[PDB]
Amino acid sequence: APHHWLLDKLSGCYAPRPSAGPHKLRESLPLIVFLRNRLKYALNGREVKAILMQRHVKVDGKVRTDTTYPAGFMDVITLDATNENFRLVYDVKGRFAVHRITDEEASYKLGKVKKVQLGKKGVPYVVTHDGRTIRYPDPNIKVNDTVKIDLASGKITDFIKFDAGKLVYVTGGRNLGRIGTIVHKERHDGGFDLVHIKDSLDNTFVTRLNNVFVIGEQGKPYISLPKG
Amino acid sequence: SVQRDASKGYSILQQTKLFDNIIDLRIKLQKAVIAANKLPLTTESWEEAKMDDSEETKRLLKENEKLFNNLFNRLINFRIKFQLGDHITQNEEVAKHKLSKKRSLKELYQETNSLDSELKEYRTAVLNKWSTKVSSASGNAALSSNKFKAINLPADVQVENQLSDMSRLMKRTKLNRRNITPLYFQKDCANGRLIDITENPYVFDDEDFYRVLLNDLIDKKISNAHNSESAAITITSTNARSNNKLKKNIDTKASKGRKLNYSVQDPIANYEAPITSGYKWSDDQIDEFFAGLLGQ
Amino acid sequence: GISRDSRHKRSATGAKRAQFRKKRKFELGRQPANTKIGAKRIHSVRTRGGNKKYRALRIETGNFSWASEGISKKTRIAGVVYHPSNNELVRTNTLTKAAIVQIDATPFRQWFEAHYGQTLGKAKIESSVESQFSAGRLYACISSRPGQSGRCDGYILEGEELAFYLRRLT
Amino acid sequence: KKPAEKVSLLSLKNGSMLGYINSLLMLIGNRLDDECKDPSAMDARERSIQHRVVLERGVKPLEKKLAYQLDKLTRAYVKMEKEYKDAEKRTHFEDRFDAREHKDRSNKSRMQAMEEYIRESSDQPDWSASIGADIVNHGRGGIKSLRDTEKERRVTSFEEDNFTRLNITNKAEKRKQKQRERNARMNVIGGEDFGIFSSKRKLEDSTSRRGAKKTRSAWDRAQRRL
Amino acid sequence: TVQSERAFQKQPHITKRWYKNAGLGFKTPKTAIEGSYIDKKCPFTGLVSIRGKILTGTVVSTKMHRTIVIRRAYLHYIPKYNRYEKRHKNVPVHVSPAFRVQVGDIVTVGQCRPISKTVRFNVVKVS
RNA sequence: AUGGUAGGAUAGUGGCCUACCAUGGUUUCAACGGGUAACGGGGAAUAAGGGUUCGAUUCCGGAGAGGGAGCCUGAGAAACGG
Repeated sequence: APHHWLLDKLSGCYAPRPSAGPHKLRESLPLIVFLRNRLKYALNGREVKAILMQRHVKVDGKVRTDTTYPAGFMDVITLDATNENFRLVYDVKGRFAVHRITDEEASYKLGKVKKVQLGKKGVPYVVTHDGRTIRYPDPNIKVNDTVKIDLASGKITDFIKFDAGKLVYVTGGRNLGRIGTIVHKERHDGGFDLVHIKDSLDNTFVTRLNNVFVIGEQGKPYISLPKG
Repeated sequence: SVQRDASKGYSILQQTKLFDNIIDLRIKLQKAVIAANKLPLTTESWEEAKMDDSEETKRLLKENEKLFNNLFNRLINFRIKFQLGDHITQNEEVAKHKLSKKRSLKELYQETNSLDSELKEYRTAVLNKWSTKVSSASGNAALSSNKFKAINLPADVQVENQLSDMSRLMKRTKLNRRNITPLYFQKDCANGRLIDITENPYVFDDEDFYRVLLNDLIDKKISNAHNSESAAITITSTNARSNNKLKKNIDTKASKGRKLNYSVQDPIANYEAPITSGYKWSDDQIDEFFAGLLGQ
Repeated sequence: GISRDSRHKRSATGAKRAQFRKKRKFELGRQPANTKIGAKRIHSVRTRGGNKKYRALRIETGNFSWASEGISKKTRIAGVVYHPSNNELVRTNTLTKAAIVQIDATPFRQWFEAHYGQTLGKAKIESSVESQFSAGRLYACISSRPGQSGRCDGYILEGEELAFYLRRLT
Repeated sequence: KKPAEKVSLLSLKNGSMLGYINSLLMLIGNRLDDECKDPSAMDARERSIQHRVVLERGVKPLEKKLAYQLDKLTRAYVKMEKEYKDAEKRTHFEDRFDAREHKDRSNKSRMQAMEEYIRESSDQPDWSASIGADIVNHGRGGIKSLRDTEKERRVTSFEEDNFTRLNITNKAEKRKQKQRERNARMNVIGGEDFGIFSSKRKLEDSTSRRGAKKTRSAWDRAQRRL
Repeated sequence: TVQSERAFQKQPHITKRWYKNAGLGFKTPKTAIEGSYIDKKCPFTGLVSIRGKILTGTVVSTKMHRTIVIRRAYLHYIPKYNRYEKRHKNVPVHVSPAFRVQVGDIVTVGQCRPISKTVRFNVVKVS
């Protein structure tokens, strides 16, 4: 049980292992520890199961009845308590953070693309980090770009190119999510493409290419990152 | 200080260029060193070797003696010239008299001991000076005085401490990895004039330090092939290791079992163990059948 | 019981056979499934749960192409005459990949008459294959590996493919 | 007019292996000698083993220790030669996430003496317990220790937030009650700890001159009192 | 010439010689794309693909046919000795018949679906 | 043993194996070789709110089901569920 769960050492010997799903297991998160262990919202796994069966909670527009559904970066979680809507976000201090989002920013989800390939019958497609496959994509997007998903369909509402100058959040590596999220990009021996990030406290530090997460622009980014 | 530092840099490279040129003498001498070890060893084995090709061997032995004595005189002459120009020999008048004198084999013998003794006194002065120079410059004198005295010996002292043991290092140079057998070696040991061949005293294969020297060659030749090209990086050096051991003395068919193996296969000794006289005839009438064939 | 495992070998230095594991299910070096000519026989082999390899044990016809117009029909086999990597494989008459095998390509001739309408001197092709439509013993290679495909495929040799291979025939 | 200063170690390095090819010429000399009384040639063998210890162990470890500054003089020889030719013409890293980077910098060196000294100094009321509510068993267990208070409000906040209890299993209770109470019998007396003065953990690492990053220049203290 | 064995070779290419772009900032020499050697194991005009790890180093041995030995080295920092010490580990890589490679000859190498048990990298650019 | 190409086999690169070639590869920056109850190492893991540096947490070095030999089904396996 690592520390990005943000769970106390008490109340549990065997941590709930996440099941198979649309994310890598290391930043995965079952909904049971999301409700009864971080939202402090249920008390036992048996009513966590009762939460899923009575369908008052849903993730990414689908009801998704599973105790151990892995949760990735800034998933949309829909609950029916005063019509509230939730989104995850990453913290600098090595933990998770979920916060209230209203429904207009809950309608979209800005996600990094994994790979692009021409598919069957000559059509192209693109895949994302969360396993969502979008076909007939933008031909001008490249590797390590991002896309908005509709949450009603799987298509595109918005997209920006990877560049040097705009807010590209960091996820994975020795660092995990510093706010400020940009300097520039350059190459390196062995691969490990150098991405530098400058915070609001003005310190520059290098990362890798797979940690690219273009979250928006200076001034207004597309995500509703809260106040510390 | 810029011109004084890097004038020595010209002195380093010209000493390093002259360093590489003497290894070219060391490269081209080995075919004499290899073929000397296959020569007859005793006085009597030289005479039997002189009987087969008596007129041809006598001109070549005189040609070998003329070429060796020519090469021996000039190498002493270059060693005298080097020690005078590098201020090793303090007596210029004695050394300049040796250059103009036609010397025999024993006088070139005795001058070898003279130049080695003068080099020995120069060596203990230089090795004690430079080992003091690096130890003061590195700053380890104030940090490693009380714990590692057995490892921090001076470079002159580290030399002579290995010169306590002539015995083991002379067991090194008899190691005949080359499998070189001299002419009439089998006759001389049988006659008592002189078997694990891996240590052979009359065989002089100094390949062990020479392979280290050829490893010291490829280390210095790589560092000296920086600008265009050095003398010999690997040409006729690794090949000289190869042809004396017959490049590898191995066969690809004997490797795969594609050649027949004349060795005992240790499980398959005696399951199908032999029988009595299994010939139902008496085998001498079949000799008549083999002599006078019923097809021939 | 054959081994495909990597730790059986010697190292780059030549390390002395460290003997870590014995054989497991995962490195199952299968038998060499050499075939022959004759009436068609198929073995289904289940590996990795749901992968069904097709062992061709005996095979009698193949889908061999002719590249100058791009067509392929079904031709009855006759016999192999040369293989590059082996010689007793030819005497065994076992058809592996890239083996040069004879056929009697009668429907190739029948297609030729049905597309051109002219006899073969008894838009054009080079003269060295006119030596053996009269013989009726045309040469073809093998393209696919038959041991796992369960199929025999090849192409007819084309231009310099003869002129290098009858050189290697003689 | 002055000759260039030759390096004495390189002259020894050149001289000693000039002593080789002379000494190995002797080995060819005795193999070509039909009247050679020493077919082993022991004299030059000792001559040949002599000078290699100079080459292997005398010069080469010294030349390796001098290799940067011998290279230093040669590259400045190269630099004028290009400059005067120009005048004449005119690696791995990790990026690996770990655990010991976001734990609190308190638990290793929380020191009760300074936290009591600032308790007296900074005039903060400290939320002391009542008179009779402190004691645990009317007797054998101590009155109260401040560490026992700190654990108690932490576990009861865990009670009051996560809404569940915790049991008294003998795997933890063999240590988490017994040696805790055996320490509380002999360390905290009358509500106050006294065994911590007899302890022997040195208190300078968490302190010295009130912090770390202290002294390299004179400016670090200059902007401290400024 | 190119034909030196018992079988003709030609890559199926999934123009008579299909140019393949490497990516990672690379381009063919004109000798490679208008050559005559076939060499399906060569990283250009072949089924093998260049991707992933890259490294640069100096050729130390080129004695035998179609593979070469590269000395790459670093003045390796031993922490307890406080010393940068040079250490070389000569890895063997494949050489394509597009670059007349001799010893010295700083080059760049990268992984090419590693060929025979020690050949892990492959040349892509000379200098 | 190192590479070349071809073939077989593999889920697959592969000298993994075979065929035929070229003879090579790793090293004084130490290749190969002698010591380790390696119940010792591993941040493996909270801590120990001062028991000097850890009282405690765990990964850990393999083979096997009487013994060699071969086979068998399963996305799992040369099974101690044949």
